[PDB]
Parts: sequence; structure tokens; C-alpha cells
Amino acid sequence: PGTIVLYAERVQDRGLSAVAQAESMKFKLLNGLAIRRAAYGVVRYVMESGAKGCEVVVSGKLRAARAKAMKFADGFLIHS
Amino acid sequence: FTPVVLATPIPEEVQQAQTEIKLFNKWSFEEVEVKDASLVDYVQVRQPIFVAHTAGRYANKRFRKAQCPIIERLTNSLMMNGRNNGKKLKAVRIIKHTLDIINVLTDQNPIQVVVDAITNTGPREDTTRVGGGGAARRQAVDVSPLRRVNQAIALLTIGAREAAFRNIKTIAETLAEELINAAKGSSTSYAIKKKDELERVAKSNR
Amino acid sequence: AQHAVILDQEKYDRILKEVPTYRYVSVSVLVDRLKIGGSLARIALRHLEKEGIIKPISKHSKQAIYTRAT
Amino acid sequence: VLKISTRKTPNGEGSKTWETYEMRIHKRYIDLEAPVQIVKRITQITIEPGVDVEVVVASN
Amino acid sequence: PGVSVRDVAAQDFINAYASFLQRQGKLEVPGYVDIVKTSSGNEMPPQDAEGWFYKRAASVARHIYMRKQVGVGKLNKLYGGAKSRGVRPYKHIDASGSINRKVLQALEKIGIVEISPKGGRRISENGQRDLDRIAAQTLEEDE
Amino acid sequence: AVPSVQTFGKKKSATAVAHVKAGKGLIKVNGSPITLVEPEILRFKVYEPLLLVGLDKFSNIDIRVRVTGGGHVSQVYAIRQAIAKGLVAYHQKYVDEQSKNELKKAFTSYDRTLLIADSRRPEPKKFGGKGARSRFQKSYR
Amino acid sequence: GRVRTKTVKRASKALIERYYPKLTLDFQTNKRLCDEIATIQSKRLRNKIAGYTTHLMKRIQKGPVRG
Amino acid sequence: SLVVQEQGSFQHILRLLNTNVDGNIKIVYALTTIKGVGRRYSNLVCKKADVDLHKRAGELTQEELERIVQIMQNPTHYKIPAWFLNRQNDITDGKDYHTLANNVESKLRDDLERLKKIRAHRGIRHFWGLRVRGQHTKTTGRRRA
Amino acid sequence: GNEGAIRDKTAGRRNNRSKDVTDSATTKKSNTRRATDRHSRTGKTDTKKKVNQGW
Amino acid sequence: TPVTLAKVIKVLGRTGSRGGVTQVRVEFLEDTSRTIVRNVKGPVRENDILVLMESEREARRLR
RNA sequence: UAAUUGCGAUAACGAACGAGACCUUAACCUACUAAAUAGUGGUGCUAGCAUUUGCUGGUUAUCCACUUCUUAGAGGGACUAUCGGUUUCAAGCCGAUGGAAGUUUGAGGCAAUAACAGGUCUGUGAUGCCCUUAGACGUUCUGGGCCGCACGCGCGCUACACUGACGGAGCCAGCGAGUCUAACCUUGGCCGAGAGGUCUUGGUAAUCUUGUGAAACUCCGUCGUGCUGGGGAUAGAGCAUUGUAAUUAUUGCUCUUCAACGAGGAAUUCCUAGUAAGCGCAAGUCAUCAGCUUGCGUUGAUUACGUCCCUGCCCUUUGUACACACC
Ligand SMILES: [Mg+2]
Ligand SMILES: [Mg+2]
Ligand SMILES: [Mg+2]
Ligand SMILES: [Mg+2]
Ligand SMILES: [Mg+2]
Ligand SMILES: [Mg+2]
Ligand SMILES: [Mg+2]
Ligand SMILES: [Mg+2]
Ligand SMILES: [Mg+2]
Ligand SMILES: [Mg+2]
Ligand SMILES: [Mg+2]
Ligand SMILES: [Mg+2]
Ligand SMILES: [Mg+2]
Ligand SMILES: [Mg+2]
Ligand SMILES: [Mg+2]
Ligand SMILES: [Mg+2]
Ligand SMILES: [Mg+2]
Ligand SMILES: [Mg+2]
Ligand SMILES: [Mg+2]
Ligand SMILES: [Mg+2]
Ligand SMILES: [Mg+2]
Ligand SMILES: [Mg+2]
Ligand SMILES: [Mg+2]
Ligand SMILES: [Mg+2]
Ligand SMILES: [Mg+2]
Ligand SMILES: [Mg+2]
Ligand SMILES: [Mg+2]
Ligand SMILES: [Mg+2]
Ligand SMILES: [Mg+2]
Ligand SMILES: [Mg+2]
Ligand SMILES: [Mg+2]
Ligand SMILES: [Mg+2]
Ligand SMILES: [Mg+2]
Repeated sequence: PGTIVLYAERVQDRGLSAVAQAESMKFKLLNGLAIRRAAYGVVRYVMESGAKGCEVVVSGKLRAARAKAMKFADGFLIHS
Repeated sequence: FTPVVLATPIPEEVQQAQTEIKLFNKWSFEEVEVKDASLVDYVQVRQPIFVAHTAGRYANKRFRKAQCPIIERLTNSLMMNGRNNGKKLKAVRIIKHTLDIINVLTDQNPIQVVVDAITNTGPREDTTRVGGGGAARRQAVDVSPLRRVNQAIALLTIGAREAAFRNIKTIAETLAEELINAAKGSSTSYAIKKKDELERVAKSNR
Repeated sequence: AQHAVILDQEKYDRILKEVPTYRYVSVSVLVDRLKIGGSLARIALRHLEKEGIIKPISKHSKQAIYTRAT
Repeated sequence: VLKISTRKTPNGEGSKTWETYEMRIHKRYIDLEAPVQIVKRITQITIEPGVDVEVVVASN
Repeated sequence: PGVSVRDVAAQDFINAYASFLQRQGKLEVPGYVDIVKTSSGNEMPPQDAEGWFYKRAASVARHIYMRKQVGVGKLNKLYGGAKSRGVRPYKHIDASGSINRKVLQALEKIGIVEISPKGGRRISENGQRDLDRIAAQTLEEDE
Repeated sequence: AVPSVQTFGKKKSATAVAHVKAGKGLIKVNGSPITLVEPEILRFKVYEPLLLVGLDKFSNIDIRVRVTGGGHVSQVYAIRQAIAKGLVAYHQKYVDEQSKNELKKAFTSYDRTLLIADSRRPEPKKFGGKGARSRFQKSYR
Repeated sequence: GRVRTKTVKRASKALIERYYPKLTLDFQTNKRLCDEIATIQSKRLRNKIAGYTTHLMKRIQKGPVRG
Repeated sequence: SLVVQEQGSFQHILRLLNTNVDGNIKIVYALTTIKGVGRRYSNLVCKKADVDLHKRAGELTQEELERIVQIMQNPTHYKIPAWFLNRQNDITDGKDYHTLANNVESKLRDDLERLKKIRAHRGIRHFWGLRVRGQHTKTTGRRRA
Repeated sequence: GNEGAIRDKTAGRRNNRSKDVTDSATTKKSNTRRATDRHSRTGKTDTKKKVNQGW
Repeated sequence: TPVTLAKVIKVLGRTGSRGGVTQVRVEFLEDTSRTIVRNVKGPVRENDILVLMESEREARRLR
């Protein structure tokens, strides 16, 4: 007891936070949104938080039996 | 030769031949000449060497292989057939012995004899499997000097090894037998045979 | 089995009167002269050097080498 | 250097590709002759996340 | 001039010392010699038959002269080589600790080596003495 | 303190250090004369520098060398390199330049790397073969 | 195969364009120049650049070069 | 060693332990063509017999051969260790034998029979002409019987 | 039991050795199905409305 | 027997389906001022010396 | 060009993802900052041999100084540099010299867009739906089984010996890893033919195991071409180790038994320099078991430095009634 201590700490803009933006999609879809609305919104907001670029992939299955994926990018990224 | 010595001392013949002439295990590099025009440039001899071992970078360029001292090329080609791959100390010693042996028979710088069996075994012309349509004839070709040296060494050591296999005669002895029979070409050597035949067919198909 | 494992007195004398002209003598040469296998032929190598003919010009296991006396 | 060398696949199919991770461990020591005051001062501070600082004593 | 053994090549030395320890007659030869192998990693026993314990004695001694201290383990590891596990790959294997340990105890009783602190067996000063001596002797045959 | 340099030699992973000081002419390796050495066939390889440059040369100097690493041939090349490098390092601080450069000349000329270290080294094996380039074996079906 | 990527050749172009006096068929100094005079992030890439701009100079000296 | 001589002395081929033994082989190995005398056994027996192993089967006195046999079939008496022996701890009288020659065949018979007679898996396995030391039998030995 | 197993002829090696070997021993892979891999069996199909609602 | 020596003066290129053959113009030695084109079998450079086994006859293509 | 890498041609100009850059590791720093957990020289304490100085050791501190070697921070270094050939005198390519280094410096890490009904629901307390749910398809306990053997296929290990086996003797690596609320890495001493046993011991580690004295290899012997002393399958008897348990034999040792295999048809794999091949080691797995893997160093070649003949693949042009796209 007392040899361990927790503090919270707001994060300087969730906008450049992969983890935050993923959790945000999770919530958008889970909260019964649209697909492109959710994604394009996350993206437009990440961009708006002044990012160099960003990309959101949704893979799996929506409403139709067969699985599909979708890339939603804007701005600029490097890959290698 | 003027001897000299210091603390830990250096043996007689050692001092002697060392500082004077720059010769082999202990054989002359001076004299020793390539009795076939061409082949010179592709048989080394001078710069002279003590033993045929060298951390040689003779591969990284197309032709520099040529520049490697001949005797060491021979010993190199000794150290194959799987079991023996690597094992240059083995090979080198086999050569020292071989040269002693060859020397015993008929004198000559034995390195000169080697030089001769090498000159005397490269095929002046050969053949390749040209198409010409399914039933492939054979177009006579005149073969490079480099290929001639290469193939000479290959042949000599192969025949020497194949001979030596499964009998009491030891590698150096049969290598010296092939070398000798070949140096002044005598159709009792596997090498000379194979050259003569390559050129027989190469004539036969021009 | 096919022979050369003993000494048959005639063989000994044979060894003494046959070993000149042998510019090369070794384990192998002695066998090749239709006699002594590499056991007792090694002994022959040690014992022609007892005194005479063979002049030691090389050294070791596997390879030995000698020349006619002078 | 701690290597861990694993198949990439979670199963078995595919050409057998191998992959290898490392954690690099860097260690250092500085020996210092001082009194209690300066050691305690200097070592309560200089604190740093990720750096494991250990202070011993003695000559045995 | 002055002398050590380091001034004398392995073989002719160790054979010089073999022939010596032999001659001498003082030694200790366990008795299981001749009926024994030298390592589980071996096929046949030694060919020197009468002797070879002198050969290893010499070898061991010179090995210990040429360094601080050495134990039975290090010698087993040294004197050991490849064992054919027949049809399954070769692996190095240690040699017998009896042969060695007994050899040490022998040379020690003969005062040519001594239980060292630190661990193991250090060459004796009288070992230094006698070894440098026959070393010298071996260069003296060569004169 | 007498005049003295240190040098080294390197083939594969073997490394051979030379201490080359003013002496009455010893040439020892680890702790034995340079006459022992064995490898043996290769023995001349280590004599090689001395004879290339005249046996005298070592009379104002004591030479000692110690090799660790590599293996048998590996160590021979390292020690010889260390010795020739040594001799030259010594003529560079104590004798005059022209002498040193005459020695670099006779080594560098004939050579076997004596002054310069061979850069060849192990290449790492990569999964899918017992070697670096060697790939395993396939049957198709 | 030793052929220089765009970024390298592009940079030689621009540099020679705007700093031809200073620069001089010597890599060694053109190098140092590049340090003092432009901002690169790897030694390697900077060298590559200098060496090529050095080449380009070295051949401008004997008649013009397109681009 | 030495250039030797002798006369009619040595007779090629000689017969011990109900078998035959070639002359002109290095004796230690001659003894081997008998059943139950691996190279080691032979070596130690010869050393115990006080014989010059440098000899062929060739030479050797009759006497010498006699001693050789005596020791071969009474190892424990002429101080041979017993861990050196192919049949220690019988399984009935519990003595230690080094079973030799035409008798090792019998002893194999005996043991295999004991296993079969007692119905033990090893026995059944033998009777079936299969491998008994537990090796996989899918792939190996198909040339077989 | 074990008495059974040794006493049972129609057992052991000789007996097998003397029997012919079946041909399905020396068979081949089988394969069964592959040029149907792209051809869906479900017989179901999706539909542009459901897909457009989803995606 | 009549040997004929020729010096490689120009390397033309590789022929043969496999492509291990090399076409070369050679100036023979015992009397220059005359050139012939032969086909090699080994690796070849400018100034090597071929032993034309037969002195007059020359090729071109190779499949 | 390794590269949509560039030059050049040019209704295009100028750019971005990817390649490149970047990062890691291997190479070079008598320049920098240092070190009893790395080492060198001097000095003391001291052994041996010569004796005329000398030569070779002992001594985790008896002190002094150093940083060449070792360690790892910071820098520096290379840019295919200089010169010359060749090329549309372009990007480039080649040779020579210099150089630690000039094959993308060697080797890796990262790696766009798109595709596949590739494999994985048996890695997951990731998961839809179906099934099952107390005579369980939950779970645990005892015992067996995945190892079963006429035989087809793949990866492998060991061999056919004399560039060798055996036996003395010489004797040299690099990458690793190790015990707290525990029994891990183990030196040394004894006992034991061996395997192993036993008493102590150092180490939570650049400190101890450990210079991991590894194996191929080197040297002096034995054997002598004989299925031989090559080879060591199969099998018998005995001894020990892990484990609650060893039978269908975990593994280790000793004696004995001594097979096929005399270089392997049609076919077919892999490979360009410290590479190939030979050789061992450490790590993973692990109570015990490596003939496997992943890395590591040791010994260290022959042959190309080319092409499109075989095969495979990308690219143009071309045809299409295909577009769920030749399944
Ligand atoms: Mg990029
Ligand atoms: Mg060893
Ligand atoms: Mg050994
Ligand atoms: Mg490797
Ligand atoms: Mg037997
Ligand atoms: Mg590419
Ligand atoms: Mg004095
Ligand atoms: Mg004095
Ligand atoms: Mg430093
Ligand atoms: Mg150069
Ligand atoms: Mg790099
Ligand atoms: Mg899964
Ligand atoms: Mg489920
Ligand atoms: Mg799992
Ligand atoms: Mg998960
Ligand atoms: Mg279930
Ligand atoms: Mg299974
Ligand atoms: Mg299969
Ligand atoms: Mg596989
Ligand atoms: Mg050996
Ligand atoms: Mg006991
Ligand atoms: Mg403790
Ligand atoms: Mg180490
Ligand atoms: Mg046979
Ligand atoms: Mg054997
Ligand atoms: Mg069991
Ligand atoms: Mg079973
Ligand atoms: Mg046999
Ligand atoms: Mg073969
Ligand atoms: Mg198991
Ligand atoms: Mg393991
Ligand atoms: Mg496995
Ligand atoms: Mg049409």
C-alpha cells in the first residue's frame, strides 16, 4: 500500500492519436452510425487536428454476408 | 651467403635459401619456361613463392584468376570430392611430396614438369552442342587459352584421383605419375587421352 | 590373403639384389614389386636404411621416398 | 542483445519464414568517492524513466 | 644460453620425457592400464600398451607447466575428441577422469606438480627444474 | 624505457599483437621461438617477412607476438601481418623515412597483405538453408 | 548498378544553378560546401549529392550541359 | 621393427575353439573370427597371455595359443574385470560368463526362448520377426526377411 | 491375451510378406474439388440494397 | 603437323543458343596482314592467343 | 539502373506514395571522454633457468602512470574519390591508383496500390451462426493411444575409407544463458573403467561457470588395401542418470553381436567470396530426450561476372461476345 501511485492526464489533442481515433471509430459504428460517415468524419477530424496525413481501413462484414474492406485516406503518408 | 644471428636463431638452409634466391618448398623458379606460346600469361611462374598457400582474392574479378600462381592452382584443384573440400593443408603437403617424387624421376625442376603437363593437356579445339534443329550436330570450336589451362588442371588432378582411388599407390605418387606421363605426352595418362579425344571429335565434326 | 605377409628367405635376398635401379622406393613401390605388404614393407624401409642403399629424401606418414645409394 | 526467433505464421502453412526480435540492453558504471549528503542529493534527483539506477557501497 | 621447454617443439619434447619417465622406473601405473580405454569416446585402447601412461604423464606435465593451474575436468575436456555415435552425428566427448586424476596423483607423488590454491594443480618448482632440464637435453641431441 | 612500438595483425577473427622494442634480436610467438609455429607447412609464411627484407634488420630489435582468436591458418596470417606491420611501425618512429618506405616497398611489392588487413568475413546464414547462399531442398510434389 | 536517383541529380542541378562560383571539380571541398550551404539529413545522401554535383561541374568546364 | 626370418616354423591356417583362424593376419584380429571375441576382448586376452601382438597369427608357439584359449574361457580367474564380459549375472546361476564360439549361438537361442516361453512382449515380438527395441516400423527395413 | 497373440498364426511377418499389396497404397493425392473454388455453392447471392446499406 | 597461331584483336559477342560461345577476329602471328573470325569455347579478352587447329575455314552464326 | 533508378526524346510542366533516403549490424580511427566488473608498461613481494645485463612465470590492490589492444558514448570517414578508357561524349559502364572500405560497401529491418473464397475458429476471456450442455462434446482421475507395420513419398543423419580410421601428443573461436522467496549456470577436493557419485564453492554476472583449452585441423606413431583396423544397422547381457512412473526398451556408460553400403538409373535441390563445402558450439524446445530449427564462429576452394536454350515471371502490341472477369 502506497508504494504504487496512479495519476490521470489529459492528452495534448486526441487528433494525432491512432489509439484514440480507432477507439472513436469503434464507438461511431457501435453507436450505430453510417460507415462512410464515421470513417470520413474521423479522417476529416484527424486532418483538421493538423496531421500530415491519415488512413482508415475497415475490414470485415457489414449487412451483406460476403466480407469487404475499404481504405479511407487523406493527406500524405510514407510507408517504408 | 653471409650468416647472421641474434637471440632466437634461424636454421642454416633456412637463412641460406631464404635471403638468397626466392625459391619454392626448395625448387627453382628461375629457368622454368612455358614450352607453348600463348599459355604464357595463363601459366604464372614468377612471382616466386615459398609454399602454395595464400589468402588470395583471385575470384572477385573476371580474369585475375589467371594471376594466381600455377602450382597453387594445382593444389587448389586437389582439394575436392566432398570429403576433402577445404583441407588445403592436406593438399599443399600432397604437392610438396608430389614435387619431391617427380624430381626423383628424370630430374627437371619438377615445377617445370608440372608446367609441361599443363601446357600439354589443354584442348586446342573442341565442340559444343549447337542446335541446328532437335537432332543437334556438333560445331567445332577453337577453345580459349584460359579454358585450356583450367581444363588441363581439372583433367590432370581428376585422372590422378580416380587412379589413386582404391589402391595402395598414394595420391602424390599417382598425381606425379599423371604429371610425368603427361609432361611429355604419352597416351598412358588419363589427361592426354582425354585431350587427344576431345580434339579427335572436334576434327571429326568440322 | 593374396600374399606378401612373411619374409621367405629367398624374398629377403630378393630385396637386397632388387633395390638398385629403384630411383623411387616407398611403401607403394615395395608392394608393386610383387611382394611385401605395407606392414613388413615398412620394416624393409627401416632396414635398408639399417645401412645402405636407400637415401632418405622425404619424411613421413603415408609418404616416404628414397633413391639409389652413392 | 536478447534475440527471440519465431515463425511469423500463427499456424503452419506457407514457406517457412522466420523472424527475429531484439531488446538491446545497455549497462554502465560510474565509481564515486563522496560523503552521504552528496550521494543522497545526487541520486534522489537525476531520476529518469527507463534508466535503472543502482547505488551500492563498500569494497567487497 | 639458458632454457625452458617453450624452446622445444611439442613432440620430440614429450617423447623425450616419455622415454625418461619410462627409464626412471619411479612412476605409479594404477594397474588397470592396458585393460582400459582413455575415453568412452574411443574404440580401441592405446597402441603403446606398456607405456602411454608415461606419454600422458609427460603431456599432462608439460601442459601444466605452460600455465597457472589446471584440474581433472579441463584435462578430460582436453584429452577428449569425437566419438562416432555410429550412424548419428559426431559430438565431442570428454575423456576419462580416472586416467588423468591418477596421472596427477602420480606426478605429484614424484613431486613434479602440486595441489594449487586457486584450484587444480600447479607445476612444481622441482617440476620446473626437471622439465627445463630434459628440454635442454632434447636440444642437446639436436646439436 | 627503450624504443618500442606495438602493432597487430588480423585474418578472419584472429588477432595477433606485436611488441617491437629495441633488443638483441629475439622473435618469439606467444611464448615460443618463431621457429616452432607448426601449422609447419605454413611455417615459411611467417618467416616470409624476414626473408623478403633481409634477416639482419631484426638485430637492433626484440620481437614478441601473441595471437588469440580465429583458428590455425587464421592465426598464421595474423601473426605474420603483425610482424611486418611491426617492423615498419618501428622504422617510422626511430629509423628514417626512406628506410621504412623501402621496407613497405619490398612487402607491398611481393605481398600477401602483410601491411593491410583482408576484409573478407563471415556472411550470415538466412532461414531456409544450412548456409548463407545455400537454400534447403525442394521436391515440388 | 550505380545510377543516381532523382533527388540526388535534382539537387546537383539546383546547386550548380545557384552556387556555381564556389564549387570546383574537387569533391572534398564541394562536400563541405554542401554542408555550409544546404540542409541534408544523412552524411551518405549529402556525399552522393556533392560527388555528383562535382561530376556535373567537372564536365560543364568543357562545354555546357542541358538542364 | 626388424627384418625377420624363421623357417618352416609357422603353419598358415590354424584351428581353435572349433573354428578356423587364418595365419598371415596380425593375430589379435585372427582371434576375432571366433564368435564372441570383439577386437577389445582379443586385445586384452592377448596382453594377459603375454604375447607379442606385433606377431602374426602366423608365428606364435603352440603353448602360446594354449594359454590364449585358457584365458579366453576363464577370464574372471586371470583377472579380467567382468564388466568386460558379454554375459554377466546369468539369470539362473548368476555367475559371469564370457560365452564363446559355437556356444554364443546357443545362448542367443536360450534367451529368446526364455522370452517366448514366458509370453513376454519382447518374446512375441521376436517370434513375429519384427523389431523389438521399439523403433518405428512404418518406414524402415522393407528389404527385410 | 499374450498366449493368444503368439499362438495365433495368421500373425507375424512372414504372413504379411506373403500377401499382395493393395493398389490404394501406391495411390495419388486425391484432390477432390478445386476448379469449383471460385464457384460459390451457397446458392444465396447478396443484393445491391443490402450491400449499399452496409457499405 | 601444322599449328597456326592467331592473336585476338576484336571481341565480337556471344553466339550459341545457350550463349557461351564468343565470336572473335584474330590476326594470325606468323604473317599478319590477314584476319579470320573464329568461335571460342572459353572466356576471352583482347590479345589472347588461339591455336587454330586448321588454318583456313571460318564460321558465323550458332544456334 | 537492382529500381517509373536516371539520361534523353517530348503537349507537356512540376510534384507526392512506393524504390531511394531512413534504421540496425559488420568493417576503419596511436584523434575525444574514461575504466579493480577490460587490459598494457614500471615498480615493489617472489619462483625457475642462466648467470654479464638476461629469459619465463607467480602475486583482483603493495603503489605509479597509461588507453595500443577490450568496452560504448560523442564525433570523423566514402561522395563509386583521382586519373584514364567507353558511351548519343548524357545518365552511366569499365580499368588503374589511392583507400578500413568502391558488387545498393557486405548483410539485414522497414516497405505503397491491388489481389487469393491461400492458411489459421486447435494462440487468445477475438468473434457470428450452428451444434452440445449432466448417460456432457463441460472437467477431472486411472490406463492405453498419437511410436502401431506387406509397402509408396519428402526433409534429414552416418557411410562406403589411405586428402583415411585408430592411438598418443599439439592446441585455437564466436553468438548465448544462468537460482527468490529458489534449487538455475557450476569451478575446485575426493571416490569411480565409464556413465556418474559426494563434499564444498563462485555467480542475480564484462566480476563466477568461462580463455566455455569446441570440432574439423596440426604433429609422431599403429594399420596397409583385405567388406580391412572402412562402416556401425540389428541384437544380448550388466551398470547409472531424469522422473510419481522408463514395459512398447527417455537419455548416459561397458562388454559383446559386425548388417547393408565397393560412389549410387530415370530424375532433382542449392550455390558466386570469408561465399560454397567441411567443422563444431550456444540459444529455442527442455524434468528427462536433437539426427530439428535459429544464430555463431573455425578451416576455406574450383567456376561464371555471361546469356535467353530450358523453366518461371513481369512488360508492350493484339483479340475478346469475358467484367462474379477463362474456376
Ligand atoms: Mg519515401
Ligand atoms: Mg580438444
Ligand atoms: Mg587430442
Ligand atoms: Mg557459418
Ligand atoms: Mg569378434
Ligand atoms: Mg526492386
Ligand atoms: Mg649487467
Ligand atoms: Mg642482472
Ligand atoms: Mg582505444
Ligand atoms: Mg587497390
Ligand atoms: Mg550499412
Ligand atoms: Mg485465429
Ligand atoms: Mg467456436
Ligand atoms: Mg498458443
Ligand atoms: Mg487478440
Ligand atoms: Mg467438446
Ligand atoms: Mg505425430
Ligand atoms: Mg510425401
Ligand atoms: Mg521443409
Ligand atoms: Mg586424430
Ligand atoms: Mg568400480
Ligand atoms: Mg551461493
Ligand atoms: Mg571468448
Ligand atoms: Mg568390401
Ligand atoms: Mg570403426
Ligand atoms: Mg517404455
Ligand atoms: Mg506402441
Ligand atoms: Mg569389420
Ligand atoms: Mg558420388
Ligand atoms: Mg520425449
Ligand atoms: Mg540443446
Ligand atoms: Mg521441430
Ligand atoms: Mg475482331
